[PDB]
Amino acid sequence: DRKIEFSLPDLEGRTHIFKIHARSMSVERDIRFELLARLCPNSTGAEIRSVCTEAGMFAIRARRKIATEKDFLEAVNKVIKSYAKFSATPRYMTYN
Amino acid sequence: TGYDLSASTFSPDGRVFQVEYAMKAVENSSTAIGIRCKDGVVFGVEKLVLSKLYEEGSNKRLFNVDRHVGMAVAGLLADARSLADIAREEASNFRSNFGYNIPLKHLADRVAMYVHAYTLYSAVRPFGCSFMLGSYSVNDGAQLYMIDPSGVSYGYWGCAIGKARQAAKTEIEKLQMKEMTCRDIVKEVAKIIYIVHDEVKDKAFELELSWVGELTNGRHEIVPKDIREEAEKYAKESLK
Amino acid sequence: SYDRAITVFSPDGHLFQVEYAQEAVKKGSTAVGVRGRDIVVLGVEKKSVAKLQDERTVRKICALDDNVCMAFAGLTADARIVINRARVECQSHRLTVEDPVTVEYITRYIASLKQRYTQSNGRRPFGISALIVGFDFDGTPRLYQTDPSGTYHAWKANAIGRGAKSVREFLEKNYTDEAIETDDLTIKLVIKALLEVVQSGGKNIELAVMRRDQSLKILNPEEIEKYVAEIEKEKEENE
Amino acid sequence: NQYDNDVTVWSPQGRIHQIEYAMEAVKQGSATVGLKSKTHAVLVALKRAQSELAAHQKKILHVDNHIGISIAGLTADARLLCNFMRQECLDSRFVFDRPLPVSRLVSLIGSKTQIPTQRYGRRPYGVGLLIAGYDDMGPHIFQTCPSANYFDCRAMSIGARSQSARTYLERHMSEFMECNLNELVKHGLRALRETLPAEQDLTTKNVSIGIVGKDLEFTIYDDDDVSPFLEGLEERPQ
Amino acid sequence: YDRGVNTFSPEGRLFQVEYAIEAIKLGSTAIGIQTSEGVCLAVEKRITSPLMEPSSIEKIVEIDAHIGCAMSGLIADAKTLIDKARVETQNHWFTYNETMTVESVTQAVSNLALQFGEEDSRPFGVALLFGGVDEKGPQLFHMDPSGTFVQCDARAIGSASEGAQSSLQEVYHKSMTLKEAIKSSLIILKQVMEEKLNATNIELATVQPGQNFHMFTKEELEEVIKDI
Amino acid sequence: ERGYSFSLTTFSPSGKLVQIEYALAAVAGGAPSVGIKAANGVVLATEKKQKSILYDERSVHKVEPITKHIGLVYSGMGPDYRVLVHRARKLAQQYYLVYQEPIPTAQLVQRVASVMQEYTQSGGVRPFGVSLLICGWNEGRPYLFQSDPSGAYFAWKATAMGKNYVNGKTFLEKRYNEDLELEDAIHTAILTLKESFEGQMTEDNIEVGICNEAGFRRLTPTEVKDYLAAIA
Amino acid sequence: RFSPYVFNGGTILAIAGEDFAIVASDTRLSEGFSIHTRDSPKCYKLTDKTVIGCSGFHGDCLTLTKIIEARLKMYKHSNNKAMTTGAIAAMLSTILYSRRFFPYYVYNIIGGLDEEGKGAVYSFDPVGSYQRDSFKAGGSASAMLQPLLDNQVGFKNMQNVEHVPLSLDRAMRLVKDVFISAAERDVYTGDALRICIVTKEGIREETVSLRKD
Amino acid sequence: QIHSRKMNVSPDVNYEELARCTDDFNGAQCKAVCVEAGMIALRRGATELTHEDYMEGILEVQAKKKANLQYYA
Repeated sequence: DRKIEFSLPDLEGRTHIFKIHARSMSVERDIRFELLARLCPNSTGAEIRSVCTEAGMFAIRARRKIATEKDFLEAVNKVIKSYAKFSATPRYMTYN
Repeated sequence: TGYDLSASTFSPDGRVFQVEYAMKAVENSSTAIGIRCKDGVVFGVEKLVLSKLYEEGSNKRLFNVDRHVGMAVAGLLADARSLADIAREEASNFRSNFGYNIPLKHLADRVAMYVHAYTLYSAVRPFGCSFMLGSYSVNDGAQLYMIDPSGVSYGYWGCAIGKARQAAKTEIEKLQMKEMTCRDIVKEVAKIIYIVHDEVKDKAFELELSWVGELTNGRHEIVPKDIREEAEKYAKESLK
Repeated sequence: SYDRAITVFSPDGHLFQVEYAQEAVKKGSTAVGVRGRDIVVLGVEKKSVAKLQDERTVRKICALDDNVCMAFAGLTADARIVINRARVECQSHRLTVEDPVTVEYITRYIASLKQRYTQSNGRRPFGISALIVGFDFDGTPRLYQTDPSGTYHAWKANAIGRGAKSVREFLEKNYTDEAIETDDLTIKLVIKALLEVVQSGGKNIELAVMRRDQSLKILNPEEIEKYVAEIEKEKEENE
Repeated sequence: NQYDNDVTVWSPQGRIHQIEYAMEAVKQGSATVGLKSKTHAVLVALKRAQSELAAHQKKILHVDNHIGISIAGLTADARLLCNFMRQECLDSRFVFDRPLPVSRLVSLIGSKTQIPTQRYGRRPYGVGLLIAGYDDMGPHIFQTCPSANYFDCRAMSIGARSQSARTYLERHMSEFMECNLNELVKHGLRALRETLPAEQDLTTKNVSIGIVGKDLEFTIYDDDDVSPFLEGLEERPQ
Repeated sequence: YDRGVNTFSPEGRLFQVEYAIEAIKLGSTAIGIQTSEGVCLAVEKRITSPLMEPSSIEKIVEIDAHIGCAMSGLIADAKTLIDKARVETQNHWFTYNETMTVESVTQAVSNLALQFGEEDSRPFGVALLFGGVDEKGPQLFHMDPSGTFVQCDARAIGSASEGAQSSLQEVYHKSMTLKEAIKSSLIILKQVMEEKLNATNIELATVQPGQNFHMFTKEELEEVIKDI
Repeated sequence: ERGYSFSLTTFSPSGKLVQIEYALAAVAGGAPSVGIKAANGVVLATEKKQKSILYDERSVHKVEPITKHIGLVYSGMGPDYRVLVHRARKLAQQYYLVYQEPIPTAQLVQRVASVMQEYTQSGGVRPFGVSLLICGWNEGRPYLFQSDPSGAYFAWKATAMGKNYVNGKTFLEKRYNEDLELEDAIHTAILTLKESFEGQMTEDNIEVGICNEAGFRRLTPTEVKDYLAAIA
Repeated sequence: RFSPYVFNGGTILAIAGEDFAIVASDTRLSEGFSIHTRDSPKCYKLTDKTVIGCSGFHGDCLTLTKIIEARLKMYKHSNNKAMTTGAIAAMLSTILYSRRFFPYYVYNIIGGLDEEGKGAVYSFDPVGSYQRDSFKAGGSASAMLQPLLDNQVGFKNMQNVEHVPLSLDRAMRLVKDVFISAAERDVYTGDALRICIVTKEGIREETVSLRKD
Repeated sequence: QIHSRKMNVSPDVNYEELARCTDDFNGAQCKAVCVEAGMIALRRGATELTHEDYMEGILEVQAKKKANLQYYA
């Protein structure tokens, strides 16, 4: 009977997902997530979790204990734009 | 599957399904019958009143090709009046080149070769229309042809196209069209299309009749109102 | 005539045949160019010579006019037909408006030729990126580049080809004002740039400078043998 | 569904799906209602907007001095048939020096739009033309559809949520062939308040009315001159 | 698997027109505001590299002396539409000896926007704002990859489009002045861009009834910034 | 209407044109035919069996002349053969209207094989399914050439095309030398067609054409019966 | 052989005023030595503020009128407003030049009001050159009418004569008298004088008889 | 009409209208409109059914794709 659709998050779906997967990690206080969700136009919730887990690794790469805003931006261009060869979505939006 | 997408491919048993699929679209149009009398041809089309909002005299399924040639169509109505435009244009090239009015054995030959031409290529689809051509001449008498979407034409003493095809032509052969003139035919044309289409499927419907012969002096036109009121007077006596 | 839309949109908003052609650029050999205030200096690396070939038929720096030079990357077969269509246009500019071609004008011709070619029927896009370098009238040296999608774009220093992100990261931590002080000192930036790339230790590099009034003048492998000595000699004593 | 890709392909049931999907495009646009008296032909449209500061998209267009149309669907194919519509009116006026009759205009459209419904790689025209005009026989209301099938009618309504407007027109069409221009219009205006949610109706900036009349050239009324017509309607019963 | 370019959806819209609507969500953001004193119109540049020359790119470009433009989404195919608009305003001047109105420029472009196919090949992936002062005063229009245009009063297009429109509906009123409309736009652009606001990341242009199309430059521009 | 304007013959990832490889399979399933040149003329002999006794064998011909001095046989499928015959009939005329000279046999094969290569690259067409044997005596010396559906050609002394062609080429290798007359090559062309025919090789199951310096001609079944007699 | 041209006569007259414009012509159509009709005026009303007069080959005059009237509608359906008088003159110059190597044999004068309510007269050659003037006369008797309006309207060649602007009253009787003088000496100048007056309130029309040789 | 028996239905319904705005359904889908319309009224807390509750139930059974589509007409 019911045919519930799971589409991609729009903008406020995306900003809410960043708040879920980054509420439990040592961050700089003064970063804005709304700027980050404008950089991921057609992205899934599984990719957004992988951005948040990757950007915590860059803090572990050098020394530090809390991530920065530029630690996020080094994660976006690696996950969104450097893994864009695979992307898994655009031949499944047409469901083929 | 895959053998039935284009009209350029045969099946593994040797037939084309895109023509057969377009033949199936004809039996969702309603019913058009036409029989020829001793000295003329009488068409007849029952017209479904889809809603009250349409106007009496709309979207006629009964065309007028030449001065003496008539057409009654059944199928996807956009392809009906598109075939009516080339047949109206084909008769104009005959009179302009050869001087006189086109005969039916040539007119239905030129149209059926135009319909057949779209059953060969992948770039175009077959038409979704079947239709009838009837006329009267003073040197050839009455003629009656019929064309399927594949492109096959034959002569007929009476034919039927629409939803109930066999259920219409069962009662046509009860008549005697060899000797009746085209006056009492008009009452018998209407009667065999009241017994079809039970009132469960449709609420109300519209009668539309056509008429040609030397009683119409060779010209094709619609029946007058009073004559088809006599046939609609001869409607509700089929309840006995 | 073959009528088929090759380049179409993706369901998320990309042009796949464009960005597939950008990866054909991303494995061609590296081309680096900076500009001085009086002498531009650009030089490809990875000549990749096999010592049995004619050295002049493998060149990737050509000239479009006396003032405009051009290097590229990507695949060479698409390059030298864009070049020959640019040679006709910059010659047809002179039959029109009398002055020689400004360096900004010839980039707009290549970029607009390359865009509409990602738009027509039955054509894959070009798979090259270019560096257009010239010192125009009134002696203002400047350079540009051209993406395969057709976006012309000026720079102060740039690099394309295989290993272009690492060289571009190297230049921003190295491009000062006094790096372009002398005409021989700007060359020491380029030779330090491509040595920080695929190896090319004096044997696979070919710099080619232009002193705003000359044509292109390629230095033979004797001054590069001299410059890579002294660029490494200063590196030898400081560290 | 492999039978669901190109206009050429017939279904095994015999229904071409690309034509049936262009019917979905005309159901997306906003509603509009046309109707006629013995001597007049009035069509009423309902505009939409995107934000409260953007303007409202117009739908009633002027073809000739005795023919006007109303569109529903994507607006780019509407202007493609509109520039065909204007061209076929003024050349008949150039050749024969007469107004081109309405019933003979629409058959040119039906032959125009049937052509891309049969070739390969050619979309149909998604558009919702309601046509009002004058022959020498009085007013005419015509509707079309992307299946290239034009209909002669006396009152119709097309667009999003238009079935509720048709039920209003059936139970009042016995009164239409008698009334003057005044309550002919507000018969049609009571159809547009039928096709709305129960809170906003007719706030003088989203509705337009076009009339051709027996001694009256085709005239479009927009958002100030609507207000004489729009006053004189009762409140919505609840 | 592969459809053609000219196919309707089961929901009825199209495929590649709707895909091109998604493509202008990757472009840089742009704001135009219509005011009865005149039309102000701003954009960001999205500077990528320090080695990049900043002024070589542009988003504001003029069509005629009294009409400006602003582009978003892709850039390389925007230059095709700009050139068709410049030629169209000069054919109208040549044959009618007057200035083409701002609305009639837009439908001259919007007829071109949906003409692809397989005869005579994809829709254009840009979005445009047209600011101009014709004889009906200052105007502001916005077209689509679908070819649908409508007059707006304060339209914000780009990657931060829907975030800016909400913050723009609250400050706009019908009786603005141009001196405060310029200041109100750079407050919005200060929020939505990534880098800090200075005299090189953005540029503006205003058209007036009195003077012609004027584009600001990096000398008169930063007095707005330091007095934000 | 119009065409397709795209090649339906592409390279395999192993680097082989697959449709040409399939067209050679249709050539190998054709009727067997041999061709032998020997020092004064060329002998072309084929194998023509009607399927039943109802067919009129004097109606169609396998061996066809192109000009006064050029004949041509095939081994493949029927209707493709008559197309490039009528093409090659025309190509010999445009050489003659320019130069006023009968065409050399080499220059005909230059232009017939150029048609077949052009036809396996252009848009929307399948390649031909025939291979040819072309004879002729230009400037004294005779010639014997063989084309293929790919568009190449060769210069044979003696060869066989059709079914069991790999057995005929071993049979001709043990038979042919440099020094034979025309009537000897006729006798060994029947002796190699007897390797694959049925039991009855009558005067109408085969068809033989020869070249001399007197020109190409085709044998009537009278003397074909005399050659078939006292054979094997 | 078949000569594609003939001369059908006609004489038109336009005078620009301060708040008005007056366009007048005869009503005789005639070629050779014969008369076709005694009623064929050349006053064509384009808009409510623009009237054209067309003299010369009459077949082109019927054609060129219908080409113009189509493009006034195409302008309005593309620009939502009617053409001004100066826009019609700029459009017509491209129309006449479009047949540069097989020209219309038409003399054209456009009279009407501008955007400020003042008179405007645009005279044309058969090729498509034009200028704005205060009074022109074209057609057959153009060489008779142009000297008389230099003296009265232009106030030329006079000494110690005041320069009063032409009133609407004075310009009517000045038009009515200059056709009576042209009717005596020109064989083509016709029988009824149609006068069309373009003011800020619409177009008035008036018919004055002449002699009928 | 059959599956609307056990619901409290106001006399504001037009089954002639409701059968005509539901084309191309089967007996399952016409049954499935009555259950979904019988649940929308429980969302807004209504007890009886109105016309639009059926009209909203149709849009759920068709299972359309919402994508920001109001730039038509």
